[PDB]
Amino acid sequence: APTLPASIFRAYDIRGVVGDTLTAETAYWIGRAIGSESLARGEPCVAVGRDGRLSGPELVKQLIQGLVDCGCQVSDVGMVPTPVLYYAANVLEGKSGVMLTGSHNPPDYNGFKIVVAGETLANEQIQALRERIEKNDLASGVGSVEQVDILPRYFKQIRDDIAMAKPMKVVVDCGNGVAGVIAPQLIEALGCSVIPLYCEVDGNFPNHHPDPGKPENLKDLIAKVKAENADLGLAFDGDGDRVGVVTNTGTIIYPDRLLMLFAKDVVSRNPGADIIFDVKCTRRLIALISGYGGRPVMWKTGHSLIKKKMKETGALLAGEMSGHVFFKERWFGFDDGIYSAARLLEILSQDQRDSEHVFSAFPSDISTPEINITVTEDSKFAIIEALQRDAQWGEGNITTLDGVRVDYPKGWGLVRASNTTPVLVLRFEADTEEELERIKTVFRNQLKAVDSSLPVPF
Ligand SMILES: O=P(O)(O)O[C@H]1O[C@H](CO)[C@@H](O)[C@H](O)[C@@H]1O
Ligand SMILES: [Zn+2]
Repeated sequence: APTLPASIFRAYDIRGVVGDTLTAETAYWIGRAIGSESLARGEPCVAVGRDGRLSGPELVKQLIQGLVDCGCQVSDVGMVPTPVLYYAANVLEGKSGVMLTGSHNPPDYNGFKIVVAGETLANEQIQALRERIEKNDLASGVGSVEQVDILPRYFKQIRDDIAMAKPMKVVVDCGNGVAGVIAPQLIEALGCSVIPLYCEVDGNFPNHHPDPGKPENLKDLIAKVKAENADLGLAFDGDGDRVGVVTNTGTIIYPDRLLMLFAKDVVSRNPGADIIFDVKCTRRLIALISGYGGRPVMWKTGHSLIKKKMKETGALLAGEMSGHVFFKERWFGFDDGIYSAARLLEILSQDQRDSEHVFSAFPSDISTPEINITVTEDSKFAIIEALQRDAQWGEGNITTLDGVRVDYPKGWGLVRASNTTPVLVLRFEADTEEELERIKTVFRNQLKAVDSSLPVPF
């Protein structure tokens, strides 16, 4: 086995650049490592999916071959959204699955999201794959591949459980990612008229990058919603595990406010249910869930970490500020932008009001857009560690489960290390602009007390 770069082995999954840190050979040995780990967990059966990236066909054949070369029975589901691969790993024989995807990143990026024997791998489990390859601790066998056309089953499973009470006209922006293979068609099937934007699968991403977390990537969606007098706008990220939302008047509903609507819905049928959200989400979500009799559970950012927390708590719903939304109620517990869009349309269609009014009813605070500070990969965790050791935050509820978050009577602030880029991520929100600035000042001073040279671009 060859020497693969350590940098592609990340906290949540494997992420690289094709031609640079990710080659065909690397996909092969990663397949070998995953196959070996699946077998060590008693699971010979592994589903494999890929997104609509240009490098998909080349790297996916190597991933599959690495798996068969362990003795694994592979189910090749072809080109699908990430959640359809997770679906396959819940409904086929095996509980293992690998998705070849570069998520929302530029064209040349790819990567692997990995489920082994029901468990989404993270942290030291991803490192353990890297280590198997270095040690040649790898299975050898004569496996097999069967092709499985799973998209029609996924389509029908969703369609048969969603009950829209009336028609809606929805603009759907796929960003030329892989969601175009099912989302527009499925949403129409639910009982909608659909106005497509960038729904042709095209790995060059010639229009805007499929990344609905950035307002600029929703500009075209907002304009089309308004131009066509549509009831809602929906945008999917490149691999379909994230969704973004805009109302009939063009207001962006950030995923933490989306989760309020979903949490009300899930808890209404499931008294006392755990509902998970990441440290990037509005504090208003804590009170809202508690008020409905749910148990709010704040947890680490990162899809794989949220998925693990789901298993540990029995949560019926989870969501991240990035728009990864995980339904366990009526579903399987994995993140799925398409399924989440279907659940949103079901709820909105049962309300006489328009989507703008449905969402504006919930309490709102003044929020910042994400703040990112570039540091280094080898210093970002130590900055956080120093804050956790040394910092003083004044009176507040301090949470260090991921970075440092402090919840004050009238607002909150967060600083944490990104696990996908060499950056500190900050968020602030408050009742008033005055409190927003008081909190920002606390955080600015605590960063400067650790390292007075740190940028404080806020
Ligand atoms: O902040 P981080 O560590 O860079 O992680 C970001 O990307 C993850 C993968 O989509 C998401 O799961 C996270 O929610 C977040 O958007
Ligand atoms: Zn994604």
